Amino acid sequence: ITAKPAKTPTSPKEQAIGLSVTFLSFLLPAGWVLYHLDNYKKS
Amino acid sequence: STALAKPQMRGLLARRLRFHIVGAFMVSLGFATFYKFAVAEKRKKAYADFYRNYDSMKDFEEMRKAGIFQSAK
Amino acid sequence: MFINRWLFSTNHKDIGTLYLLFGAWAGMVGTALSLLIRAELGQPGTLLGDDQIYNVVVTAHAFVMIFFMVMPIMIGGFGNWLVPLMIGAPDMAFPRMNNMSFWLLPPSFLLLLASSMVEAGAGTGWTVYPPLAGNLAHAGASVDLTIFSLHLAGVSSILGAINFITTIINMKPPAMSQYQTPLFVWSVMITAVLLLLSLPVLAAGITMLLTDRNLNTTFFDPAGGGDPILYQHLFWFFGHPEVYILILPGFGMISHIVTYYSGKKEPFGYMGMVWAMMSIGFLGFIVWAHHMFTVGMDVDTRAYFTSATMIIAIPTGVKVFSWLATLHGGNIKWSPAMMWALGFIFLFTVGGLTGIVLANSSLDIVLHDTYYVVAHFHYVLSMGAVFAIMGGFVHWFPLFSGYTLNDTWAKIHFAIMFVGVNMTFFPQHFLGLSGMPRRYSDYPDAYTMWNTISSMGSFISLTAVMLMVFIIWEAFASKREVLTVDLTTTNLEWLNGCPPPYHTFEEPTYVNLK
Amino acid sequence: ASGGGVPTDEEQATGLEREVMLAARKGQDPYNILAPKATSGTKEDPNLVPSITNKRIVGCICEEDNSTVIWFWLHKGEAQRCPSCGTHYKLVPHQLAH
Amino acid sequence: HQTHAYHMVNPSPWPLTGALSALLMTSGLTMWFHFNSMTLLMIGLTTNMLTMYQWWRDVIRESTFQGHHTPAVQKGLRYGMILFIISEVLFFTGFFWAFYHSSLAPTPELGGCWPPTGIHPLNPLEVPLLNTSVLLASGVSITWAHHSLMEGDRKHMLQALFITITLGVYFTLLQASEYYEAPFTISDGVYGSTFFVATGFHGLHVIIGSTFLIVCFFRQLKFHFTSNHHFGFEAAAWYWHFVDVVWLFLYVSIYWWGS
Amino acid sequence: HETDEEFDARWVTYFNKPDIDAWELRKGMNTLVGYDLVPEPKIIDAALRACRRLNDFASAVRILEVVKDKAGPHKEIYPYVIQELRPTLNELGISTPEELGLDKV
Amino acid sequence: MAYPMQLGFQDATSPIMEELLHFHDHTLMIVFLISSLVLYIISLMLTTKLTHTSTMDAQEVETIWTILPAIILILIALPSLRILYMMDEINNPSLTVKTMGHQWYWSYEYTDYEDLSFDSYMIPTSELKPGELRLLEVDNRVVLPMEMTIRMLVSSEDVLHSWAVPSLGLKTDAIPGRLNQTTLMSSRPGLYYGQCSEICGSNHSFMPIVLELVPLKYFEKWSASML
Amino acid sequence: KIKNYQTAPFDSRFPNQNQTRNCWQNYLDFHRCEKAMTAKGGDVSVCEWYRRVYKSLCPISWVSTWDDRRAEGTFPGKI
Amino acid sequence: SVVKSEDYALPSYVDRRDYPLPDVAHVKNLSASQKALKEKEKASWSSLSIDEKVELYRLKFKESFAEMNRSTNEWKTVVGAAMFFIGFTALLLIWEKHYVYGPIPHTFEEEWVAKQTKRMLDMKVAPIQGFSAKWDYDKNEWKK
Amino acid sequence: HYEEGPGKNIPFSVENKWRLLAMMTLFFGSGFAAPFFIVRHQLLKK
Amino acid sequence: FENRVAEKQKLFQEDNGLPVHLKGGATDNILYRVTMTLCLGGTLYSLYCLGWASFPHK
Amino acid sequence: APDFHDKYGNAVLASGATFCVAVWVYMATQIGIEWNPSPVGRVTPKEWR
Amino acid sequence: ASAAKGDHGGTGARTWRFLTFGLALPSVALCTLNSWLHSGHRERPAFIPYHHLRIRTKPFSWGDGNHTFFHNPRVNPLPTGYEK
Ligand SMILES: CCCCCCCCCCCCCCCCCC(=O)OCC(COC(=O)CCCCCCCCCCCCCCCCC)OC(=O)CCCCCCCCCCCCCCCCC
Ligand code: HEA
Ligand SMILES: CCCCC/C=C\C/C=C/C/C=C\C/C=C\CCCC(=O)O[C@H](COC(=O)CCCCCCCCCCCCCCCCC)COP(=O)(O)OCCN
Ligand SMILES: CCCCCC/C=C\CCCCCCCCCC(=O)O[C@H](COC(=O)CCCCCCCCCCCCCCC)COP(=O)(O)OC[C@@H](O)CO
Ligand SMILES: CCCCCCCCCCO[C@@H]1O[C@H](CO)[C@@H](O[C@H]2O[C@@H](CO)[C@@H](O)[C@H](O)[C@@H]2O)[C@H](O)[C@H]1O
Ligand code: CUA
Ligand SMILES: [O-][O-]
Ligand SMILES: [Cu+2]
Ligand SMILES: [Mg+2]
Ligand code: NA
Ligand code: NA
Ligand SMILES: [Zn+2]
Repeated sequence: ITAKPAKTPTSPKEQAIGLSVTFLSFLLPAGWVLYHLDNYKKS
Repeated sequence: STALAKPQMRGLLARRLRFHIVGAFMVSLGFATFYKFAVAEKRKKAYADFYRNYDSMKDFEEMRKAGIFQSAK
Repeated sequence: MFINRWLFSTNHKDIGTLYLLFGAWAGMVGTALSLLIRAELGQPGTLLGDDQIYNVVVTAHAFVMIFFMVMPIMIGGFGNWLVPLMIGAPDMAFPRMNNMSFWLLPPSFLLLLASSMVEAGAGTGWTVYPPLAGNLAHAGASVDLTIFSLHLAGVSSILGAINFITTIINMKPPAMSQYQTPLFVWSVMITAVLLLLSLPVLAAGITMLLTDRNLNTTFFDPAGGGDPILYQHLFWFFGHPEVYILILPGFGMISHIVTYYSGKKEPFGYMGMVWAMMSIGFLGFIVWAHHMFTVGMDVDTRAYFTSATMIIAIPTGVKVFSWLATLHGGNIKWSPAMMWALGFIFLFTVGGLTGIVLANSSLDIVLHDTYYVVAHFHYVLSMGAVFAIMGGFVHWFPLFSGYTLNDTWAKIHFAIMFVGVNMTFFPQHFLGLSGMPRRYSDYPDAYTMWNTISSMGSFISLTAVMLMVFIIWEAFASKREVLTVDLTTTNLEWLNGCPPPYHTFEEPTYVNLK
Repeated sequence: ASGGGVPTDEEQATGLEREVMLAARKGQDPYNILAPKATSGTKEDPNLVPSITNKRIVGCICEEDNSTVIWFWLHKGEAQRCPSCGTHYKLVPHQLAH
Repeated sequence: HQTHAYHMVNPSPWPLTGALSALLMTSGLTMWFHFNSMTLLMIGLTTNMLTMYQWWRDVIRESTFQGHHTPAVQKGLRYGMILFIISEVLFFTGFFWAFYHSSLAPTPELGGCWPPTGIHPLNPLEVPLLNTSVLLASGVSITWAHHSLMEGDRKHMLQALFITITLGVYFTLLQASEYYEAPFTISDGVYGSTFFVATGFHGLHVIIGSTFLIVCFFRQLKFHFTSNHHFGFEAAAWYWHFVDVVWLFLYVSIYWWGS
Repeated sequence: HETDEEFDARWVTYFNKPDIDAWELRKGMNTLVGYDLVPEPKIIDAALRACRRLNDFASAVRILEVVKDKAGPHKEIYPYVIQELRPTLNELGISTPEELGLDKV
Repeated sequence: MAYPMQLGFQDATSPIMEELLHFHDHTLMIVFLISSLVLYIISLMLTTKLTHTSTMDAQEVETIWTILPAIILILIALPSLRILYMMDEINNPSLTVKTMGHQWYWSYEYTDYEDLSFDSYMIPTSELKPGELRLLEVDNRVVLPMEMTIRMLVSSEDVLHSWAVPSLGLKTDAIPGRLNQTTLMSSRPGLYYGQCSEICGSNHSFMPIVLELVPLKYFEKWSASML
Repeated sequence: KIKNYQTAPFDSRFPNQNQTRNCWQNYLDFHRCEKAMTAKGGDVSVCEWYRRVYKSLCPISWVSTWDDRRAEGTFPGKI
Repeated sequence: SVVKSEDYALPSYVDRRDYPLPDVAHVKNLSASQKALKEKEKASWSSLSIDEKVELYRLKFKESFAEMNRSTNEWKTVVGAAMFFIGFTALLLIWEKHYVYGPIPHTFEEEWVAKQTKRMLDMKVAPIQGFSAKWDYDKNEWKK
Repeated sequence: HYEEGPGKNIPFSVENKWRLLAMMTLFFGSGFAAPFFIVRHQLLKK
Repeated sequence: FENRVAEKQKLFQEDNGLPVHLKGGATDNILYRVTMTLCLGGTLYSLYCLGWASFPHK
Repeated sequence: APDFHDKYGNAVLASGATFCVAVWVYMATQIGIEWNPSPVGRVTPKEWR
Repeated sequence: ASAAKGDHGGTGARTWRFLTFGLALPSVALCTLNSWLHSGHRERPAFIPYHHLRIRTKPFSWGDGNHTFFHNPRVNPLPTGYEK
């Protein structure tokens, strides 16, 4: 396939931000729950 | 210099297919022979040699003496 | 406008988009549940609680991945987008009923989340067998919410099936015979006939479970003359065809990807592929008791269900060989979608081969309700149905959106996922052969090493799933707009540009009879 | 044993249903219900492809019983050829609106 | 402007409202079964009927009044209705499978016999034979209605379609009376379970088919059908023959052979 | 099916047609390369001379590149084909891709 | 029992389990060979720059690819079905033993002559004696005479369970209202372990089976001491 | 009159994995034989074999529930 | 030169080694000297210089075969980035073992395992091939 | 009519890539988070 | 009865750009609003009933 | 002109490879994971009775 | 079969009307006669508390939880026998 160059390029730094934010969005809430499992169980 | 010889120019992909498929078939036979000697017959012979002079009572008495059983001290 | 457009749609592309978004969300839900499973099993002992919470998570993982992720993406998402383009049709036969198929799935998914929130959830297995699933051993609302969730998903799919069958039969150009429609179109029509014939039988069996639970019927209760094994027949009568429903649209997308990235104008042996998919659909209806080899069935019956299950290998093998013969002589393009399809061909074949081992009732005595079965069915679902989905998604993403993915990130994504799913499932064959049962929250110590590796693998697949989200964000964030696509002469769905206008084929294609 | 009181299509059909009914009585196919029959497809004798605009997609089944269909846009102007068999097609644009 | 014969449907709210009505009925039933309450259920049943009414109304607007049902669109409707009937046959098939499974291998709890110890079946020569004559007669009346419509005869169409509906109502009233008079109940083991569930869903289908016939009767009164275009009547007739054939299977399997 | 000699003859005839047009030239080369063979020198010779009749120098050089390509790893075939075409390349003034630096990546 | 890093089946304790081992070795070789041949042909198809993209004739090769798999299937099904019927054969048991599944433990009944019955519960991990196996030991084992044909009858008094002993090749579902039959013959004395193999609620993981196989004289004195 | 009974033999009427009807039929045979005997001025010891067979095959709780139901007047088999 | 989105229904250019003569020229608009070059191409190609011949090729085609078939270093990035995300995953596994997993059961303590191993040997666990078969009951040690 | 073209045939905006990132994060992040929270809701009952 | 189908065909074909479900007039709007209010109303009440059923009553 | 892979290919492969080996070897050996390997050739059996 | 009627010139309204009034309705009128004749109540059987009948695993969601939906006091005993 051929395509145009990006209309709104995403530089290496903008990609590192989108990648971090994306991973944190899956990791932090689940991490919070697994971390506090003991609190939940012997509560 | 010298002219170059006319090489084969036709059926090159078909030819390669034929040679390798027959290669695959001869490897498949070689593997089954390895398999039937390394796994299948090995198993058949480990079982048969185990039970050839197996003495089940003597096996029981060793287990009993080692204290494994509830019904037999 | 926005409500008119997205809540009241009668447009097959927009509805296809709704199903892709819904399935992508369900996929995150199924993935989390699959990580909770592997967290419990990742070391010896108890993490979450006893088998009840654990089996609530296993049941929900299976329902969400099957009913809310695979079926809506393959059939709702890809079927709706591509089927009418591929036959030059202006929309689906019933564009308004097509929208209700979509809109019944968030309610169905709400009822499933509700069942896991009330009481102690439905810890039943996705087969929901009584008596564990009846009103004494699963008292309260969770199981009834589950049976209702299934009734709505079953209605969504029955009406979809009717819509897809009618569209593919009735809305081709008048010159095009059924033997001039592409393979993906055939796979969706065969899938839809299977849904039509099998889901009403499920709906009858779960209804009977609903009435044994709430109206004092005893269809499955021996005290009233009923039989727990009758439920297993009615369920598997649906359950076997349902796994052919989960793979056949996969087979059709695979035929189109392999043909496309081989640079071929057509798949090898077209009528043989039509033959194979119809033979698989047919034999898929006469083999259901191979889920019941240990229930106490007569030996001749066992013998019959062994042999009829094994026959399915023949048509299924013609398809595997025909994919290989399509690659033969191709100008091979190593695109990320072609890697998903190559992975599919090899790893679907390994998992179809352990289905063949499991067809033998004698061996199945020892393999049944062990992880050997779990390994089988993840090779075909996580490395079969899911591989065709990812291959299909990256191939058609530029059609549906008008934007390119970054190919190097998509190759990276492939590689990670490929390592994680093999690490996860391969060692489960050994846990199976050595005797580890299904639906266990903990295992004798001996099973430790393969469970530890299995769970490390499931974390590697996690990383691939998170990366996939970033990769879709990067495409929409950069806005690289599609220009030219190759091989449009044999791939009609690209011929109206990327993305196609809201209305396509307002003027139908011209095809003469000759 | 029998009177009338039931309207006929001729009296009561309306909209596109009526347009199709009335065109069919004239031997016409403005809504593409029928499959066109091919000419010999030479440059002198091209397949004539009606359209209400300046391009239309053609599918060409090059040989009888081919499962593979060859698709391409046909544009107003000089006849074009199927990229697979070379058979000739020519667009004949316009109107439909009576 | 399109130059194909297919129908592009106006964007509509009824798919949403029907899907939400499905949510409201299922969560209503859960509330009724487990939390002693009917409210959500009667809200779902209300929006369900509203949805069906508006949606089929609009189908009538788009066909009779707007003319979008070309022959190609009708043909698609024909397939749709046939496939829908096929799905309903396979739904009943699961209840016949249940019935044969339990009656061909009666368990010890039943006395190991069929009918179970303590079950006194209805006599199949009394009301069930009457029911049979009724539905078969209504198969003959609806065929007369069809032929009269094709021949352009509004009066005899109305007459035969009315006799057909009257028989459908008769069957429903006879069945309601047999339910009340029956000495066994749904809670009387697998005999009452198979009996009331299979005949109960059949009777629900008699009620739906009789409603569909009444809809055809009012649209006939309003001259919507022509002598050649009347698919909703054809669909109601096919569905009515389906409801007839199911009955004949119930009568032979459960009332006669299972007695 | 037919002999190799009759296959070749049908292709030499196709390209030799005096008033072959640009479409036919392209359709003939694009079809030809789908086959499991590198085209005989006599066929390439006739395609090159159709390029000449069509005043299309660049397509002449592309036809030589596609001969190299169709050979795959059989590195002996292309220089043999060029050897055999030399008198035609000389008579027509057709420089090879290598003489034009178009083999450089 | 299973041992750490185990790849395959537990060693066979019964002639039937030994037949399954040989039949699995035969079927696994076929699985490896077909899987390997697929992978290899894929790599073949992908490793050449030679092309051939024109229409390819299919019927010739479709013959090969339908007949050779048919034959492979027959060569699996023949030993498969021999074993099936071998397992179904009449044998004349010397003893009948019942087991009833419960949430969450098994009971056993040996009522050929006296009414002997008892419950068998997992030993909790806090009470294992050193050397004992976690999740696998019971309080009261199912003592049986070795080298003899035993009929096991299996049912349940509550939900579904499944009674399994992998090294004997046994797994029979425990369904309430139903009495399922299997046969068991151990070639050796010793201890043989299994686990509940149908999902059955909160303690599904924790209701194991242990057979104790011993000489008939020991079995009979044990039986009498259990009255 | 044929003993050294060890366990219930193979019965060609019930050759399959499901043995429920074997237990059931032998329970009915024993109780039917006993009823014929108790009445007609004969001796239940002729019923012995059925009693051995059903004791061998039938779960304790089944016999016990079936016995309770004969006592109650609610046993659905014909004796 | 410039390809537009609104051109999708028009024959387009492609560089593909299996489609050597695409449906349109890569460059259709010609300058004055390019026009003169096309007129000169109608006479003997022996009178075209090497630069004129390259220019004619570059008007017709975008990339040569050697350019369109070139290999790339993309594999390095791919395999390196894959291994980076795999190694990232081990950080998740570290976190999990630190913050989520408690102690594993006492049956994995070294003295328990030695005793249990002895007991498995006493009961002859898998005596044919799998476990006890690897113990020498005569020399009281693991077989070599 | 409706907007046609890339970024316009979708129920979400791609006009600003950072708003998009936040919407996608909430969308996929809530799917993935839901079963952890339901586990926690189950544990906290009993 | 008289055949008044021709009047309904004129009403429903009027070029006023209304969708079919509102094209009969103000009464269609009323019926639409009642349906969609019950549906949306009932759906919020089902969510309330889920959240109530999600917690033990002691 | 050199692309991203010409410029950074080698360093991404080298650094990804080294990081991947380091962190998995650390995770596998240094944090108390119980792999439960075979006792065969490893464990000296001890009196249990 | 041919049943034993005749006809077949053609398939018309007049014929299906003939069949509705000359065969179908008279069959209904005759079965109506047959049924409404063997009507009248039969002697309810002695109540036996069979454990496979009058099943109650969960109360019914209406009335007092113990009455079936179309409960008929004359012929439907409760788990404890007939209503008084
Ligand atoms: C993930 C960690 C696994 C750890 C391995 C354990 C160590 C072995 C001890 C080293 C040996 C020590 C001695 C012990 C002998 C015991 C024999 C036995 O009792 O026998 C029973 C065993 C015997 O099995 C094995 O002997 C290991 C499996 C070998 C299969 C070949 C694949 C290579 C596997 C290794 C890497 C996994 C990658 C997945 C490969 C992809 C999926 C198959 O259990 C099975 O039946 C597993 C069932 C697998 C069925 C799937 C077939 C797939 C085949 C693929 C062919 C393509 C070629 C690969 C080409 C592959 C390239 C793509
Ligand atoms: C997409 C999903 C999918 C697919 C396609 C299949 C395909 C098959 N499955 Fe499976 N399977 C499941 C999903 C699927 N399966 C699931 C979810 C379960 C468990 C359900 C539960 O309990 O929850 C299951 C369980 C299941 C069981 C029950 C085991 C038990 O529970 O004890 C059995 C028994 O036969 C079976 C067999 C097969 C076979 C023969 C096929 C065949 O279709 C495979 C055919 C393919 C090939 C054979 C490979 C390609 C062929 C060749 C290259 C030709 C040459 C090959 C030979 C000569 C053999 N599977
Ligand atoms: C009058 C003649 C026709 C009968 C119709 C009358 C009312 C019921 C409606 C029909 C629905 C059909 C079957 C549903 C289940 C059971 C009803 C069976 C028919 C019936 O009405 O059975 C009655 C029991 O009703 C009961 O329990 C009543 C319980 C009512 C609640 C319905 C339960 C939920 C229904 C499940 C719906 C699922 C739908 C499937 C969706 C498919 C998706 C693909 C019989 O009464 P009885 O007192 O026991 O015995 C007579 C003693 N004199
Ligand atoms: C007690 C009740 C509780 C449950 C509620 C169910 C209640 C009853 C509803 C009964 C069904 C009513 C159907 C009315 C349909 C009217 C619309 C119609 O009939 O529309 C026709 C098209 O067919 C069409 O869509 C036909 C589409 C109709 C399909 C309907 C079939 C049954 C659906 C019921 C659902 C079954 C549920 C079963 C449970 C498993 C319009 O085309 P024509 O007739 O050619 O007219 C055009 C001419 O005028 C031109 O000259
Ligand atoms: C199955 C998928 C999950 C895979 C594992 C994910 C890896 C976890 C990502 C980080 O998660 C965070 O971890 C912190 C610890 O690192 C937790 O802080 C807790 O830790 C403390 C530090 O000990 C406190 O400072 C804080 O208050 C806090 O609650 C925090 O809540 C949690 O969001
Ligand atoms: Cu008992 Cu699982
Ligand atoms: O189901 O395989
Ligand atoms: Cu199956
Ligand atoms: Mg099982
Ligand atoms: Na655990
Ligand atoms: Na009609
Ligand atoms: Zn053509």
